[PDB]
Amino acid sequence: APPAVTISASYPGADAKTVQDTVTQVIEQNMNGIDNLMYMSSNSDSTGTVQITLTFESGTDADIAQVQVQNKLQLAMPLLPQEVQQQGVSVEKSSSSFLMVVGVINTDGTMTQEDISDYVAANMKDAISRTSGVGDVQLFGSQYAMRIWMNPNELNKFQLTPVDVITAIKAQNAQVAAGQLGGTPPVKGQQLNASIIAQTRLTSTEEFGKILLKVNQDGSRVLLRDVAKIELGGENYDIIAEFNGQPASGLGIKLATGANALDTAAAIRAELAKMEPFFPSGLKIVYPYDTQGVFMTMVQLPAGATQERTQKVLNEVTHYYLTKEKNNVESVFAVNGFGFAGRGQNTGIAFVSLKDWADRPGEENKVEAITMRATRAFSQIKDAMVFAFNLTGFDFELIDQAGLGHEKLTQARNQLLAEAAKHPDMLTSVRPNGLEDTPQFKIDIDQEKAQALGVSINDINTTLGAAWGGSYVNDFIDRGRVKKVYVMSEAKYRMLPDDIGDWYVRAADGQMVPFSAFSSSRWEYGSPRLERYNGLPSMEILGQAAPGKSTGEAMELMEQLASKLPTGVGYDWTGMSY
Amino acid sequence: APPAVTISASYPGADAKTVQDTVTQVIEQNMNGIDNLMYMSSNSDSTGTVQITLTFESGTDADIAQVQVQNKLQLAMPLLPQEVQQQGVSVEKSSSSFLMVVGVINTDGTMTQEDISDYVAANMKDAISRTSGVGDVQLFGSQYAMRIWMNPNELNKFQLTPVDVITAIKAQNAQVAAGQLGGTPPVKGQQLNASIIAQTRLTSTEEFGKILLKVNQDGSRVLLRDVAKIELGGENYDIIAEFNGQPASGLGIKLATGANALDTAAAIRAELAKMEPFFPSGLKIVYPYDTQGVFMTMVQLPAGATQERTQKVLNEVTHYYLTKEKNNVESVFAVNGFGFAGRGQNTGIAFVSLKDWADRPGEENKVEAITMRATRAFSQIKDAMVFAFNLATGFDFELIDQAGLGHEKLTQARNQLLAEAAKHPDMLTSVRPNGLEDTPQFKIDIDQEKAQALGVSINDINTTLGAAWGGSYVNDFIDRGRVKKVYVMSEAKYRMLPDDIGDWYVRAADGQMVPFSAFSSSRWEYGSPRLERYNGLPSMEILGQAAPGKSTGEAMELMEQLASKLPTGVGYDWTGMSYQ
Amino acid sequence: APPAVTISASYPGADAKTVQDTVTQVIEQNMNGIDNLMYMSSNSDSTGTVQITLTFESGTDADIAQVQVQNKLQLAMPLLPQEVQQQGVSVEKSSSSFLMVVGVINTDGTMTQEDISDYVAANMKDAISRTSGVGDVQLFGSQYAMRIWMNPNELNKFQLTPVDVITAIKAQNAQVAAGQLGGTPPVKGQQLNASIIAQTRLTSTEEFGKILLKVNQDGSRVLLRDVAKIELGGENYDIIAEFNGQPASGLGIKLATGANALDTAAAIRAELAKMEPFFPSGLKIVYPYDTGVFMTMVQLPAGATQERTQKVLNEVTHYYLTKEKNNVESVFAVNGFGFAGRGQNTGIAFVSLKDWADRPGEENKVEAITMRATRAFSQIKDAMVFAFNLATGFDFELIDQAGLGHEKLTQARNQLLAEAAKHPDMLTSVRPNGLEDTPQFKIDIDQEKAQALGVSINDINTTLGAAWGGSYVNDFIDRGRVKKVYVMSEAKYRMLPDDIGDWYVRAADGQMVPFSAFSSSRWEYGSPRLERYNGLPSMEILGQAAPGKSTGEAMELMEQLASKLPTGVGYDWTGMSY
Amino acid sequence: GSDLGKKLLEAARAGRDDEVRILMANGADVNAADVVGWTPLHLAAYWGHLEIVEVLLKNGADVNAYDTLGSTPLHLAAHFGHLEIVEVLLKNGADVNAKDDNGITPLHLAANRGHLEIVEVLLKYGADVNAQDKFGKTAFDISINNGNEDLAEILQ
Ligand SMILES: C=CC(=O)Nc1ccc(CCSc2nc(N3C[C@H](C)O[C@@H](C)C3)c3c(c2C#N)CC(C)(C)OC3)cc1
Repeated sequence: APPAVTISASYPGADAKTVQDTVTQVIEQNMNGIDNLMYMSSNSDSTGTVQITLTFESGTDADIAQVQVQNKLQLAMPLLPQEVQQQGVSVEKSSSSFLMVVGVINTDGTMTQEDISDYVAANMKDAISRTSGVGDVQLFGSQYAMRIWMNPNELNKFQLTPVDVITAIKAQNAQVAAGQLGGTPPVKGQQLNASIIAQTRLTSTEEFGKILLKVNQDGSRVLLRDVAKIELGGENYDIIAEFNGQPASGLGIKLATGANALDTAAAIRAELAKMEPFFPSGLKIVYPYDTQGVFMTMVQLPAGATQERTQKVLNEVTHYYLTKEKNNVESVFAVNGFGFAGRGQNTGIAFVSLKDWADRPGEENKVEAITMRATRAFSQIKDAMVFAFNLTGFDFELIDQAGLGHEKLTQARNQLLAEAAKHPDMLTSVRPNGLEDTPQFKIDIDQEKAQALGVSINDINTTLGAAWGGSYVNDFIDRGRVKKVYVMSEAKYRMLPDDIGDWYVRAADGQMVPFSAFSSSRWEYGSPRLERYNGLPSMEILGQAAPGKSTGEAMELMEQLASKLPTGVGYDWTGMSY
Repeated sequence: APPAVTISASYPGADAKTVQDTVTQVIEQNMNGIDNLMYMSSNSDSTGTVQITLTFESGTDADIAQVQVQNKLQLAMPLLPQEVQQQGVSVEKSSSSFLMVVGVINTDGTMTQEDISDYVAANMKDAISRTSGVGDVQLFGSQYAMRIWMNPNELNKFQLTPVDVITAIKAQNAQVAAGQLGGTPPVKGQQLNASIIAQTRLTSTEEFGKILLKVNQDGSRVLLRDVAKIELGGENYDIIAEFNGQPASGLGIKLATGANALDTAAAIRAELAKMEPFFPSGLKIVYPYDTQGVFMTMVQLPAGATQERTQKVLNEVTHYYLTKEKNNVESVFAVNGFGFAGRGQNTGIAFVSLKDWADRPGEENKVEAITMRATRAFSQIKDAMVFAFNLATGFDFELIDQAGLGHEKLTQARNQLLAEAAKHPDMLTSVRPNGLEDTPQFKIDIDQEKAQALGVSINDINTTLGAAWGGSYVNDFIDRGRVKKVYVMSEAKYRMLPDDIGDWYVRAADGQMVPFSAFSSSRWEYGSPRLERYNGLPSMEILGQAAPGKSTGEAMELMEQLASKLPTGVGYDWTGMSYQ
Repeated sequence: APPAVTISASYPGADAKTVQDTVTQVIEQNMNGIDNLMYMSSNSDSTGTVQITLTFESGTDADIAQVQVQNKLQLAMPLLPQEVQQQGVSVEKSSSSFLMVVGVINTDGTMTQEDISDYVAANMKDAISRTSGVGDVQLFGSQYAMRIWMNPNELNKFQLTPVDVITAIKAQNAQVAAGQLGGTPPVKGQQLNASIIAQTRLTSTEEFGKILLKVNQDGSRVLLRDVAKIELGGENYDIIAEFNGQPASGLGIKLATGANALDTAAAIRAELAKMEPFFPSGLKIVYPYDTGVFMTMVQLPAGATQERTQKVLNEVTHYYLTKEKNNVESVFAVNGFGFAGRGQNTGIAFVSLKDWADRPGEENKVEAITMRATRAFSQIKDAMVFAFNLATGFDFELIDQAGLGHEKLTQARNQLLAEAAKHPDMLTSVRPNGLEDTPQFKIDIDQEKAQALGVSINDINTTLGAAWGGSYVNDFIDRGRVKKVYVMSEAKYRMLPDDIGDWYVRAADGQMVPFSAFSSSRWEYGSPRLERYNGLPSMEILGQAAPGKSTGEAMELMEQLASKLPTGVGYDWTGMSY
Repeated sequence: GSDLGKKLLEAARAGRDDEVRILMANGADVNAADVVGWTPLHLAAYWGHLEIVEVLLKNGADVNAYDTLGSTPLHLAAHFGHLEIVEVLLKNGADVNAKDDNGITPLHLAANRGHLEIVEVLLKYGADVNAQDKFGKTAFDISINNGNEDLAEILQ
């Protein structure tokens, strides 16, 4: 297969466009001088996430490709936002599919989905990640961060903002290098040498709670716990898993390009056997997907769909396997928020494990027939593509060649899709692989009004972003492990448009000014996922030859249809069609 | 030739010494513990550029050489100035010379040289740069940036400085992460989920011009267009190219170490075939140098020479090929500002392309005779070193400062060796520096005590000086969907003469506008516009020939005898053709 | 021997926990996706040093290993403190040992080890680096730094702090881009073109001494030399080396993979002969080790100083140079270095024997020499002193598996060691490989008092850190060579707890406030050397089988003893025992 | 002074109960101080070695020895939650209100670390509940700042 190297990076609280224009383009522009690159593609998403896939000529040493890529990326790191650099950019040489899934449950229900995910992140993942042959490890959940959930009413009452909270966290959850008594070079006759220990990282919600934000003029004290609820909670909240219906986390593991599937799986098991004896009580490993005897089910809702509606479709998928197919199905491991090659509120995947082959006698209880029956049973689910499959028509890219922009590239894509629908004898299921634009909330900061009041733009933009998107402040130590500290609004003050007006910002004169005084907003449409292909804006189209027609005849028609599109719009074949 | 890895960096508005001492030395000190390394050299230039060349033993794996050089560079990366890091430091494994040139012109004349260069940089360069076997791609021109050309009279009229301009641009050409409504974790039962979209990058001169710098006491507004002119313009203006005397741009393409030349040129032609159908009207590719059929003409004036003076010599060369060699020469692609030596204002190059073998019958009409005659015709041109040639018994000598003597004494020592070698015509022909001579520079001393007394800060002083006369990369913007740079700089007419220093104001802590003249003094002095280094020490490269019949070995042996009488602290080594 | 890669980093003025929790953990957490890794170990110590050693499977290519490690480290660089990034984080193949160690000494009493280290760095090391067959070369010392040694009494006299010193040096030892007259694009017809040259880096103590800190209100100047003494000195002062009692530097030279040992050694000697005519007076080259050297360990108690260690090494040296004058060529005494711990209370004497053929009879062979030395040195009070020459031992890692913390893991370690001593039948010399906790000086900053007074906590922490720990400010040019500038307190103002209160910080309102107004302190214990194994906190334990028992049998008991430790404590075998 | 003094600090430090008998018997200075002014009684108090504390007091160890920063073995036992040692020190005459250089008392330290059983014993033996440190803070203030209601209940 052609080897692929994957770059992943993250910008908390950024929309697709922000990610694309401060990150994706910058990295793309600096991927020169790398040998044997066939093509490059990328997604920039409204989860704050970028994935760039660099696919190499057949026969390329994946070692060398990874290194060349990493080295180029390294020289581009200084061009990226501080917020992205500090999340840590990853580069991987792996299969896109999963080798295995390690599931983790609590048989005594002593631990929630959230506790289990943190246990896994904090105690299991790193060692699994360092195992040889492990190309990519996906956590089905999030590690804990110290979460500071801010309250705008309490902030405003004490004339504070998230800037003051952030400032105080960096000053009071600090790790200070303070030198030594009797340190070198010393005076003559020194008898004593000892390290000086000043501030050290905080370790608990207790300690973060007593961060002293200010002393009032009457001598009283405003602590962090007075403007915020303080708790361990995920770095993010987007991925939730279940195993046969019960709370779960896990590791989805992908095989490093060129590694041995069996040796890697065995090494992963040997490493899990080192960790089991020190598990808290109730914790238990299950094995829901080991690559015949397994298959997956994909769940794609249209963009705009929440966690809750994706959950409901997954419950129906899970239900079906646990009721209608219970004689053939041993387990279902279901992940809400992670997709075949995506991550969003609108997607999910179920990993399905069958009983022993010998106990499923008959052609109708073999994997092919099972997956096919499941596909039929889910085909009539409302507003979701839901299909079961084990782990070929055409793969087309429509390309913006002349700075046309997203809106016009969308119009052109639609013109081509509409023309392709008028040839049902040659083309079947000609569709976008990506996502449709959705409503978004466009807020305009009045620069004149901010200046007339003495409100600083930086304070406004930090207040908005930290409250509504969350901000990674610095690190702390949770049971001896380094982990992140995040400041964000408590859920109920960031749900609705009118909530914007309850956030206040302090002017240079010390007056609190509500966000309503310097902003205005309107609804508009934009993209939750911007795609690019060899450095240019793109839209991936999938489809196939109609029955009794060759793949090549169908491709030829796509090219004819493509030649009638508006000026500036080209195309290319990629993937299976290259 | 043996394989070379090259490191390049850029520091806009930096002089050669600043480049050497903030960038080159810091990188050079980590260049050790690298396998099969023969030698290291570098130039630090007053164009703000540094190039370090690391040359490896024959047979070295170039992937591994590049990897090991880069891994040592990474040690110096966080000690480099932020202004250098942000330009994108590069590490390449290429042949030193061009495989081909891709020329671009507009047959309708509806696009200037500036537009063509931008079109090439924005729509063509990157894909070529990613093609396998492309070692180095060099743009003959510059991508557009958003240019804010400041006026100091207007800035002072509203008590503003370039610092207020830079600040205003960072704040209002901004790309903000603003989160979501209804984001996770939600209040359970939430239906509405929508991204919040706040400020986004500016995309046009119109948007930059309405940037708000201040509200006065009377409620009037000062916009950025009120203190600056605003246009699309090159990141720099140093490289201008021509095809048969028409406005042109282009890509010069060097082959990656060990790559197949045929396959690589084909992949480049295939990649151009994808771009061609989306060109705006008039735009055309031309092929002015394919690798005999072709040759180059180097043009090197002495340091201090402006663009104007280099153009005049290029015009004489171009004139010669289009008038005298009319029946032989198909095209001339001439580049002003870029030569063999890298990049500079006093340098240029012509790539010449001949008609078909079989339209040039006769021995006087072959590449060697043509080159011979062209060189002969140019030999008479004064204040210029103009040579025609088509790609050996000489030597490559390095004079090295081995005792901290410094640049001025190393020059004195170079001169002593050059004058002494000039008395031995029987053994040595044309012994000459390969480098540049010192030129007048404008030395300005900031009086710290005055600055402190007036309440003017040193950072404000240096930014105002640097932004105005050197230019400053502030942040990025989006031009026709592509990320591009934003630069502030003085409009030309305010940064041309020494007295213009006095018209730039800095704002004090107490609100007062203080002219530059109140806290600075200046004088003329000499310094270097290209500082060289060999294996990490100051150096001056000297070239020459064995005299007729006498061997290289005998010429080197003399050069070593002369080198032995030079002042204490001055040594030497042999590089390039002389190393073996 | 399996190939090994070592990551070395440095955090000046940092304690072991500060280094572990801001560097070591962060680097460990990014050591994923590396092929063929067997295990990873690390030390983080009170000198501000972390060493992370990655050991790979036998027959792994060491260059590939090095490069993969290095790329992961380099992507994690922005996650590290700036102060650590600025020292450089090196990734080197560490499994190969030395071809030769070359001492550079001064015999006529005119040069310090710092003076010698500078000469070597600027005149010798690079030519040795380019010599035929040479791989890595390590300088045992540094090039000069410009040392600014601050005086707190004069700083307070003029209402200044170290922050002001640091700010002034960044401002007045600077070199920035000032642009040109007549630069492009010009007014057409421009004739003048000239670079503008503004401030340039400082070159000398004289120039640093004239740095203007401030103009007083009566119009007098405070210059840097009025608050500080100014000298060229070392970057670091943790080590003091002598060769037969005289100041010494050196070079540690490794053979390039594939090259010839004997040709390379001769090529180095030849190259050092070329340099001898250019030396200053009394500089001499010695060859203490070159392809019969033995060592003497010196270990003083908790909290012992450099000077006290020196005294003992001086007795060790005098013993060998008198009582073994017939047998000993040299003693190279390294104060501040050991193999299982750096620090003011350790050192090591490298003893070079005269040729085999000049030491006839068994009395004058290594083995009898080392016994005599051990017998004589065992009557040194206040130190442990052991002479030694460098299939029986074992290598055990005790592992914190459940977030126990250092205190609890020590108690578990003591339980294991106390049990192993109850079985002298099976086990002998079962001991920690590392160090014990020691007194450290804990200073708490009072945030309320600092806020009431208007004293900024960054001013507090920079004042403490820069004075007592030292700070790398920026770079200067010494005789055309770029070098570092360090600020730190003069020795006599950073020796003892009382000196803390002589340091003043400037409040928001311009009043000077002593450290004692907003701080309190106490003695406590903590670790001068934290260990980790496969990314978990760990304690290495060495031992051996009792006479007439197999190493296999000894291991069996250690494992069985290990099964009875508190909940959450695990173990692993490493090194010779893997 | 004495080599046995030093050895006694080391064995008290490391919990070696038997080696502390043998060194006392041989004349080791029970009030030998290391370089930070810690006596065997400090070390035994900090590392929670009950039997060693008892053996040292019985051999005349100074119950109110202070270190170079004014801190007493009771300060250390109180801060590190060693209840049974706090009771023994207090029975042998430990000054329940001893203040260190910062004006910190054993009650402040017990209180700051939420060692309730110890706070009670300290108040039992006459610990001053309104004792201020150099910043004005009482054990009550500490309880409010750490938001430990259980400890606040006890000090009203
Ligand atoms: C900061 C100043 C400074 O370090 N000075 C300073 C000056 C000179 C020296 C050299 C002392 S001589 C010496 N040093 C060694 N070291 C290498 C080690 C990896 O770090 C050094 C610490 C000590 C070794 C050997 C010798 C010998 N002979 C022999 C073998 C068996 C090969 O083991 C290593 C060391 C330190």
